[PDB]
Amino acid sequence: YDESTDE
Amino acid sequence: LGSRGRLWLQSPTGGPPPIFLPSDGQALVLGRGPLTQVTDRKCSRNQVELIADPESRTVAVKQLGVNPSTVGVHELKPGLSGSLSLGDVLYLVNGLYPLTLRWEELS
Repeated sequence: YDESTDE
Repeated sequence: LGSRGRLWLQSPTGGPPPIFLPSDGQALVLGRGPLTQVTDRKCSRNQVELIADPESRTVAVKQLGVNPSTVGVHELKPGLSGSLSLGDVLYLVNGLYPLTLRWEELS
């Protein structure tokens, strides 16, 4: 839930 | 069919519990998190902003995420908006993770 969004 | 009631989003079978929308006009942001239980990195943590209108039984959906949400048959882009009527589906990202708009009466 806390990861950076992909592209 | 029912003047007063609440608008909510239904997730697929065996999915997150009902996501009820503020009936007072306040915005509700949806995205990657415990409310939708989506862990897909392509989905933004702030994917869409929703504003409910209980009187018309519709929901305005503005895309905030980088990757495309789909509101009904209309694929959005960042800054653009679509509308949900009852039964319409919101695909959170890339044609995945559908949420269907439903109506709960009070009586």
